[PDB]
Amino acid sequence: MIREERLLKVLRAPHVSEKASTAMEKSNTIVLKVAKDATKAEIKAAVQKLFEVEVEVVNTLVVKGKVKRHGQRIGRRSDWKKAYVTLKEGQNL
Amino acid sequence: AVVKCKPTSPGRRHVVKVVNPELHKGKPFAPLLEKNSKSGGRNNNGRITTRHIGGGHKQAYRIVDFKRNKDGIPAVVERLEYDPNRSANIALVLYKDGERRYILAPKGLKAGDQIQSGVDAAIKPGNTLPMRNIPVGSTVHNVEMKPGKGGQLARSAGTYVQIVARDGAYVTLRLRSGEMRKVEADCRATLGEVGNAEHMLRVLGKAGAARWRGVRPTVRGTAMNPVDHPHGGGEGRNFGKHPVTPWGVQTKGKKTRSNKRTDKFIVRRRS
Amino acid sequence: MKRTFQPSVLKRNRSHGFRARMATKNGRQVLARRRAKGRARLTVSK
RNA sequence: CGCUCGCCGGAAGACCAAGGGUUCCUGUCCAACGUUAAUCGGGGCAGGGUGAGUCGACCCCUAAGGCGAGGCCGAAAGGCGUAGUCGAUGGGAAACAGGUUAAUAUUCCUGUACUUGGUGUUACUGCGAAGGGGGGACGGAGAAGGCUAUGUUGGCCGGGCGACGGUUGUCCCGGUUUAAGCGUGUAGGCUGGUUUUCCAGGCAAAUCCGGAAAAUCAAGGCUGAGGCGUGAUGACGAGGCACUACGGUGCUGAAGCAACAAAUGCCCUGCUUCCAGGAAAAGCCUCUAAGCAUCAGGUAACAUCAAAUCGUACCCCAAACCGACACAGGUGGUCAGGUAGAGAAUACCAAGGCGCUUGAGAGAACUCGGGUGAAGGAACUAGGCAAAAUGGUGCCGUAACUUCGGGAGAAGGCACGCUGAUAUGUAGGUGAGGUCCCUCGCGGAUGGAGCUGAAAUCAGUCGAAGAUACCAGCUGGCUGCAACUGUUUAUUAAAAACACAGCACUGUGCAAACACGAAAGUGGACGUAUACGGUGUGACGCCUGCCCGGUGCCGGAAGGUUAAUU
RNA sequence: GAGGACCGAACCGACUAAUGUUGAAAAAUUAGCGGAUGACUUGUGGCUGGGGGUGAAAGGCCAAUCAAACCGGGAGAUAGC
Ligand SMILES: [Cu+]
Ligand SMILES: [K+]
Ligand SMILES: [K+]
Ligand SMILES: [K+]
Ligand SMILES: [K+]
Ligand SMILES: [K+]
Ligand SMILES: [K+]
Ligand SMILES: [K+]
Ligand SMILES: [K+]
Ligand SMILES: [K+]
Ligand SMILES: [K+]
Ligand SMILES: [K+]
Ligand SMILES: [K+]
Ligand SMILES: [K+]
Ligand SMILES: [K+]
Ligand SMILES: [K+]
Ligand SMILES: [K+]
Ligand SMILES: [K+]
Ligand SMILES: [K+]
Ligand SMILES: [K+]
Ligand SMILES: [K+]
Ligand SMILES: [K+]
Ligand SMILES: [K+]
Ligand SMILES: [K+]
Ligand SMILES: [K+]
Ligand SMILES: [K+]
Ligand SMILES: [K+]
Ligand SMILES: [K+]
Ligand SMILES: [K+]
Ligand SMILES: [K+]
Ligand SMILES: [K+]
Ligand SMILES: [K+]
Ligand SMILES: [K+]
Ligand SMILES: [K+]
Ligand SMILES: [K+]
Ligand SMILES: [K+]
Ligand SMILES: [K+]
Ligand SMILES: [K+]
Ligand SMILES: [K+]
Ligand SMILES: [K+]
Ligand SMILES: [Mg+2]
Ligand SMILES: [Mg+2]
Ligand SMILES: [Mg+2]
Ligand SMILES: [Mg+2]
Ligand SMILES: [Mg+2]
Ligand SMILES: [Mg+2]
Ligand SMILES: [Mg+2]
Ligand SMILES: [Mg+2]
Ligand SMILES: [Mg+2]
Ligand SMILES: [Mg+2]
Ligand SMILES: [Mg+2]
Ligand SMILES: [Mg+2]
Ligand SMILES: [Mg+2]
Ligand SMILES: [Mg+2]
Ligand SMILES: [Mg+2]
Ligand SMILES: [Mg+2]
Ligand SMILES: [Mg+2]
Ligand SMILES: [Mg+2]
Ligand SMILES: [Mg+2]
Ligand SMILES: [Mg+2]
Ligand SMILES: [Mg+2]
Ligand SMILES: [Mg+2]
Ligand SMILES: [Mg+2]
Ligand SMILES: [Mg+2]
Ligand SMILES: [Mg+2]
Ligand SMILES: [Mg+2]
Ligand SMILES: [Mg+2]
Ligand SMILES: [Mg+2]
Ligand SMILES: [Mg+2]
Ligand SMILES: [Mg+2]
Ligand SMILES: [Mg+2]
Ligand SMILES: [Mg+2]
Ligand SMILES: [Mg+2]
Ligand SMILES: [Mg+2]
Ligand SMILES: [Mg+2]
Ligand SMILES: [Mg+2]
Ligand SMILES: [Mg+2]
Ligand SMILES: [Mg+2]
Ligand SMILES: [Mg+2]
Ligand SMILES: [Mg+2]
Ligand SMILES: [Mg+2]
Ligand SMILES: [Mg+2]
Ligand SMILES: [Mg+2]
Ligand SMILES: [Mg+2]
Ligand SMILES: [Mg+2]
Ligand SMILES: [Mg+2]
Ligand SMILES: [Mg+2]
Ligand SMILES: [Mg+2]
Ligand SMILES: [Mg+2]
Ligand SMILES: [Mg+2]
Ligand SMILES: [Mg+2]
Ligand SMILES: [Mg+2]
Ligand SMILES: [Mg+2]
Ligand SMILES: [Mg+2]
Ligand SMILES: [Mg+2]
Ligand SMILES: [Mg+2]
Ligand SMILES: [Mg+2]
Ligand SMILES: [Mg+2]
Ligand SMILES: [Mg+2]
Ligand SMILES: [Mg+2]
Ligand SMILES: [Mg+2]
Ligand SMILES: [Mg+2]
Ligand SMILES: [Mg+2]
Ligand SMILES: [Mg+2]
Ligand SMILES: [Mg+2]
Ligand SMILES: [Mg+2]
Ligand SMILES: [Mg+2]
Ligand SMILES: [Mg+2]
Ligand SMILES: [Mg+2]
Ligand SMILES: [Mg+2]
Ligand SMILES: [Mg+2]
Ligand SMILES: [Mg+2]
Ligand SMILES: [Mg+2]
Ligand SMILES: [Mg+2]
Ligand SMILES: [Mg+2]
Ligand SMILES: [Mg+2]
Ligand SMILES: [Mg+2]
Repeated sequence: MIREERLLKVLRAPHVSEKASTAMEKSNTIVLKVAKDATKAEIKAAVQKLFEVEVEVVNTLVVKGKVKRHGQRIGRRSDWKKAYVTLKEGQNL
Repeated sequence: AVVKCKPTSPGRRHVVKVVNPELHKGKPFAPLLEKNSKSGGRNNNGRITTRHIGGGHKQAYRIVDFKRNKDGIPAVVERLEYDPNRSANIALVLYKDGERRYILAPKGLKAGDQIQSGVDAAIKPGNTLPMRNIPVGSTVHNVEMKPGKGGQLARSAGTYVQIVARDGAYVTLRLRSGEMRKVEADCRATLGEVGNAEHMLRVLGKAGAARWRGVRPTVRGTAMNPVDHPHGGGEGRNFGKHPVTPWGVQTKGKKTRSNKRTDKFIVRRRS
Repeated sequence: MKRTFQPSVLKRNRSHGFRARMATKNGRQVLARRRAKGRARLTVSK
């Protein structure tokens, strides 16, 4: 049992993009920004508990942050974790 | 047999092989094999400490029984074999109880021969006894220097030792070097001579044949510069000095034995 | 023509990395020196 | 964007490791960067993009080597190393085909699979390791056979009837693809099998391995490419049809066979042969010990659950890596089509990729890179430097000398294209139907349809020339030096120098001499005088003379002299 | 079907010439050249450290540095020039 307090911290935001929208309307898969240290099992439990939908499978990847310039200053955005969450057929989010 | 190669190429003109159509053609006996990787003549400081060693063929180590202390149980020679680790051939022997061992192959030993060790073994080639029980005047090999330590003298192909005398607890031996040496009579020895006497008749024939054996080139000191070797230097071929090692010690007759601990056992030096 | 710098990350880290520096007293004195100088990058360790 | 032209194509194509790190895709901008302009960019800015039980890492296991509790050694710092613990470049489970994005895909989707482990039932049951045994597990070269990848031709299906003479045909163009998995067990490779009794071996035990003695049977087992079947009534598929936001989308879809040739890939970790004699440890199989006893544990079937985490974009013979540059340099692995060809050479092409980020004119000297040259032909020059020349295959033929192998491709010379016949395509290779047999199958024998196919001879014929291009030895005579193949002054010296097999002297009895080291130790060597070190000489042939006064080395020890000490 | 065998690509070299010499390049390009089953060549990783290593020996090589590497220190060495 993953504690609800942990489940409430692992989902960070929906991910909005053309690929995400196509995933939702073609494969019943929603795309999320998730905490960097979240596992697939944690993501699955959090989606099921908080969004109240049944999940088929979770795929994950780590996005490396870009180096950016700002007023001659060089910086680097943080890496983050993206989750493609496939829902069971018939579920709607 | 000693076979001269035909001169179909300059590198084969001078080659002389020792071909023995009795050695096993298959693989060695695996339970008595160990790996043995190469050193390049370098010690654990990683420094070259013996020059002219490197490369050559990969070799597995055969565990050879130099102690010959399995007394009272006969063994039969199963086959003779090539051993890359030494000049002599070895023989795989099967004991009555089902144990197999490797021994140095004496001259004349062939598959089917029987061997034995111990105080009551027969006086026959390949049998091992304490020298107390071997007749004076006999020819023996694989001679111990301390009882139970294992054979250490006359192990190379074709070598043997003569038991010349027996006085009290000691026997006197004529070694291959010509030295007369006292050894405890409780030390063991194997009857006969080490086989493969034709080993010294081979001719390598080309440089590569030495490279196959792990021997790297010798560079003459007189071919170097003075910073490298006492012999180096000279506008042209010059020498003008007493021959020395690379470290400066005379190398044409100066003696280097210094062992007062073992002096008491040398009846007569080789010269 | 082959030049002198032929990069390998494993060799870089084994030769000059943080744990190699920590393995000897002389390497810990390199680190002490670079800290006293105030280097932003103490070692090659990426 | 289009049409044309040219260039690479064993790469200048495609794909990785390494290294780099957003360079990837889309929009937008042209200051600076880009050796020019730039509307373009690997440039600026913004947004997007990397989806795994099966690929890799992590992980289990070890090599060289590293570290190393105690330990041994050393003024200190430290050195070495035992038990151990790390360390890949090596050993260890499992996924394929098709479709899809602007950008990922063996990761997403469709279809069809597979592996390991945890639980829980059912049935049967001796399980148990830090120990024993097996296995893993290993070289070089060479030779075939059986195959596949792949190609070519025919058949089949669809389309065509030609910008200029001809083209309904023995004509032209295109396609003719299909995986892992599962089943079967073939060419081939290896091994006799089974059952009893006994035993100084495998640190104890062992039913396992090893050994000994009988009985009986003779075929039993292990391994194995390919093919065949299924996977697949599926997928893909030339083209056609309809819209386009003219970039491309949506629908449908024929044939989908055979013969021949054929690898450097597979059978093959095989086989034959040679000497220089060819890792380790775990996974895996098996044996028992202590111990546990209708318990645990094991075996099998079924069900269910789990297989986390990190990498995955993009460049990769390069404008993204190493070279200060968008630098004629360097960079390990994999793939390997057509015609000619021995070929991965070479020429022209395919797929695919490119015209090298200043151009426009002109048509002086001179420089660079090339082409041709009257007569002469080394007169040039230090020197034939450079250039010119030779150049293939088959056959004829080939001297001195020689260590009998060589020299030798010595030298020199002849033939060579195309067409027809021999022979509507030969010798040879391959091989279907049919027939016979069978211990009936992926079988044997016969049989030869079909396919493929040199080489030769005779006759004819075109050109100045038939190894026509690219490609592709110049040859001979005397002589110095080094025997030879090798090595060397990275960047002015490749040699006659170094090495070398062979030879000799000499040291070295093993705790070897010797070498690294205040030392412990380590190398020498798990070697032992037919061995190991040092030194000189340098294949081989015939040989290697005289001198021990000097210097050194070896032996001697009666005498002289002589240190600390007393 | 032997061989430090033979011809010859890849691969490893570097004998000659021209060019280049503020280079396309701080050692190359082009035409020729040698080895090409071996004393061969190559990837990954390891080991040897400065009077020290390694050296088929050229005082060669040890990061475009070698008759004693590089960096820091004694250090403002000393300099009848
Ligand atoms: Cu004295
Ligand atoms: K031997
Ligand atoms: K020499
Ligand atoms: K000299
Ligand atoms: K000299
Ligand atoms: K000289
Ligand atoms: K290093
Ligand atoms: K430029
Ligand atoms: K312009
Ligand atoms: K842009
Ligand atoms: K080790
Ligand atoms: K170790
Ligand atoms: K299961
Ligand atoms: K073999
Ligand atoms: K066809
Ligand atoms: K026409
Ligand atoms: K039998
Ligand atoms: K199949
Ligand atoms: K076991
Ligand atoms: K990818
Ligand atoms: K070409
Ligand atoms: K002009
Ligand atoms: K002009
Ligand atoms: K003719
Ligand atoms: K036929
Ligand atoms: K025929
Ligand atoms: K030729
Ligand atoms: K000579
Ligand atoms: K040369
Ligand atoms: K030399
Ligand atoms: K000697
Ligand atoms: K001779
Ligand atoms: K000779
Ligand atoms: K003399
Ligand atoms: K003398
Ligand atoms: K005296
Ligand atoms: K190697
Ligand atoms: K040196
Ligand atoms: K440096
Ligand atoms: K120095
Ligand atoms: Mg992932
Ligand atoms: Mg941050
Ligand atoms: Mg050490
Ligand atoms: Mg030597
Ligand atoms: Mg040896
Ligand atoms: Mg020698
Ligand atoms: Mg010299
Ligand atoms: Mg000197
Ligand atoms: Mg002279
Ligand atoms: Mg003189
Ligand atoms: Mg001296
Ligand atoms: Mg590398
Ligand atoms: Mg264009
Ligand atoms: Mg950028
Ligand atoms: Mg781009
Ligand atoms: Mg500009
Ligand atoms: Mg402008
Ligand atoms: Mg950009
Ligand atoms: Mg999935
Ligand atoms: Mg895998
Ligand atoms: Mg240690
Ligand atoms: Mg300690
Ligand atoms: Mg480990
Ligand atoms: Mg590995
Ligand atoms: Mg892509
Ligand atoms: Mg074992
Ligand atoms: Mg192996
Ligand atoms: Mg082999
Ligand atoms: Mg085929
Ligand atoms: Mg096929
Ligand atoms: Mg017409
Ligand atoms: Mg056709
Ligand atoms: Mg099929
Ligand atoms: Mg080959
Ligand atoms: Mg990719
Ligand atoms: Mg450019
Ligand atoms: Mg370049
Ligand atoms: Mg290369
Ligand atoms: Mg071709
Ligand atoms: Mg070519
Ligand atoms: Mg094309
Ligand atoms: Mg002109
Ligand atoms: Mg000119
Ligand atoms: Mg000309
Ligand atoms: Mg002329
Ligand atoms: Mg003319
Ligand atoms: Mg003329
Ligand atoms: Mg003439
Ligand atoms: Mg003249
Ligand atoms: Mg003149
Ligand atoms: Mg010339
Ligand atoms: Mg020419
Ligand atoms: Mg001649
Ligand atoms: Mg065929
Ligand atoms: Mg040419
Ligand atoms: Mg002369
Ligand atoms: Mg020579
Ligand atoms: Mg070299
Ligand atoms: Mg030079
Ligand atoms: Mg040169
Ligand atoms: Mg020792
Ligand atoms: Mg010692
Ligand atoms: Mg030792
Ligand atoms: Mg000489
Ligand atoms: Mg005298
Ligand atoms: Mg004396
Ligand atoms: Mg050769
Ligand atoms: Mg060189
Ligand atoms: Mg060249
Ligand atoms: Mg040659
Ligand atoms: Mg060649
Ligand atoms: Mg110093
Ligand atoms: Mg000199
Ligand atoms: Mg240098
Ligand atoms: Mg000095
Ligand atoms: Mg001072
Ligand atoms: Mg000063």
